[PDB]
Amino acid sequence: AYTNSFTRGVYYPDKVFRSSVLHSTQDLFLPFFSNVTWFHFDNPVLPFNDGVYFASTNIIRGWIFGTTLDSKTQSLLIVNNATNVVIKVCEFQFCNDPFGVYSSANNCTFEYVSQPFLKNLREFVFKNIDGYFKIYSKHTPINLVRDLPQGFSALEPLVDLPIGINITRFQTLLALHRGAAAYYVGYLQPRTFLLKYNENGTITDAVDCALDPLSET
Amino acid sequence: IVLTQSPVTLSLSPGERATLSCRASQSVRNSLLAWYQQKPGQAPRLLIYAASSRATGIPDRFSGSGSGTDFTLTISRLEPEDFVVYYCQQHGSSPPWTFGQGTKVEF
Amino acid sequence: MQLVQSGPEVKKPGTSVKVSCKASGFTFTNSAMQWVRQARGQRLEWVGWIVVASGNANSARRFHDRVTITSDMSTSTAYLELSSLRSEDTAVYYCALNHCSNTTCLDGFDIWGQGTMVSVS
Amino acid sequence: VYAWNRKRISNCVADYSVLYNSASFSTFKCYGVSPTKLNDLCFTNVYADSFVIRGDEVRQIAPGQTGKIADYNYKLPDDFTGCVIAWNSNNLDSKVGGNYNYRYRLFRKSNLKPFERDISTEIYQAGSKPCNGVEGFNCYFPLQSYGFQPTNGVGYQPYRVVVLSFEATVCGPKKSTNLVKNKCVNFNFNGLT
Repeated sequence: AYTNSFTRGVYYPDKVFRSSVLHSTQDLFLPFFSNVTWFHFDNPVLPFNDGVYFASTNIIRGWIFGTTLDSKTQSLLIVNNATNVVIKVCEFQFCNDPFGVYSSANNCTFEYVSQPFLKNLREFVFKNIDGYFKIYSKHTPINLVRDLPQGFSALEPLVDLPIGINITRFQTLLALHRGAAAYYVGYLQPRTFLLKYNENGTITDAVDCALDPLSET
Repeated sequence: IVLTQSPVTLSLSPGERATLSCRASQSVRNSLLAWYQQKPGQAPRLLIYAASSRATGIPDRFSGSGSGTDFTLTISRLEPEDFVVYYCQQHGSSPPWTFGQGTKVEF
Repeated sequence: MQLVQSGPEVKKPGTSVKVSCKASGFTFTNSAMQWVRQARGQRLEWVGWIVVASGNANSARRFHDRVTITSDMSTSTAYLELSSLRSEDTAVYYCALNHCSNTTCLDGFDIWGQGTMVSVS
Repeated sequence: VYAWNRKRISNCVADYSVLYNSASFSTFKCYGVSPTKLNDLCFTNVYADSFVIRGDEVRQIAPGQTGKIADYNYKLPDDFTGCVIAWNSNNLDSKVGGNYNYRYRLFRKSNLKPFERDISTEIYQAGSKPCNGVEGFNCYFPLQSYGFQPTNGVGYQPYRVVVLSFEATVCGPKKSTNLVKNKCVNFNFNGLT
């Protein structure tokens, strides 16, 4: 399946403050009006190539990143158990279909523990540049489950990790009991954006400089 | 573990073939029954190590053969300076790396 | 490749002996010296052995409680002291060493000493 | 020292002033970086390898060093980035009547590669004939326990040795003053001047 990605996937790119300012940035963004993949319960294999815009409608609990799994490479693993998110770079053996999934912890190089935040929609952006892995997020209430809503929201940065690992593949993990869930995946691209910082300092709107000639103007 | 050696004197002619044997009373572990000689009153010296191998620096004419309990020291060419007391070893067991009675290679 | 041993000690049946045995030409690796006591006119005997690197001595059963066979890697020596020095202890004491060819060691006590006429007078 | 404890230290601020200014660590010198200069430099992964050795072979814990502990127990590489803290521990580790809990690897076939942890206590074979894991001639158990006594000299006393190794979430700290308002200051916030 495929769905419109109306204006979503935009995030605060550089951790600074601007007020009532139109600012142009050149950064890995989700292009406007792209087709995003809609997955409705199963969990397939997805390439990472440049970065991920992930969205969802407490079924999913975390993510697995890596290249050559079954323990031959240190794999990023992020699990949110019981008001606690845990991140490890242990060279896990991959299950045939994980969901007990975090078993066989070996050769752990990095470990990290933090607290999570709870008709809602969960937007996340995972990117990996310069050996750093960045997670951006926002929880947005909604009233539709057919497609992504055509409003505007910008994702605050949430987590930085200094890993420096080769990634090209990622997995989502969702807790299995035996009510299906659905999620949306898009990829980021190095495109030029113009961002509109409000009087508070919030990004109110943006345009994509390579979308159509009006936006380029 | 005690080691009994065989004939207590080899009273026979020089320059011929003689056989020396160490009949162990209990089975020697890992075949460690090194063979020494000791001319009377002076320092002994090693001829066979690990119950069959010729020692470094020692010339030919000696031979250790067999393993376990049956055992042979094979001397080929009795020169007059080979008319010496010859000794077993059992440094394989644990304690009492028991020697032999020796013999007397005699003219 | 030579074990220089100490000279003779003329002693008394109430005293104790102290026989040393220095290793010349080389230093002590994990070499496993043994000690052989020869009463004159009798067979060779077995006193005890030291793993020289470890110092784990182990003496024979008739010598179980009254000889301590110590070694020192700093001076490249290995000692022996026998207690109570009875009249049936007049002998020649031989320090026999197993040659270690670095990569390994040998299985035979090839380099010996020269003797120590421990006299009980 | 054969089973030397390694703990990885990361995701924190490493305050080294309480280490250098403790005035209790007898042997302390640093390789590749000055000890008073490493406080304001940031690494990625820090390993604190710790063990107990006799006071003579503290010199054996050094890059480019040959000996017994430096070959069979704990070898530092030549490109060692980090440093070693050793202090006397006679008052804790050397108990009355002898302390034999601490052992060191004495017999081994080959010298250790750097940062290798060898746990196997197989009966070492020094000669030609293998002897199937039983004790005897040319069959040595490779762990000889230290004899630690309060009667022992300074060179024979046990020294708790902690070895730090360095390779970006591992670092020092700073500040200086209060914040200064309504006056011309040439400030420095996080590095921005």
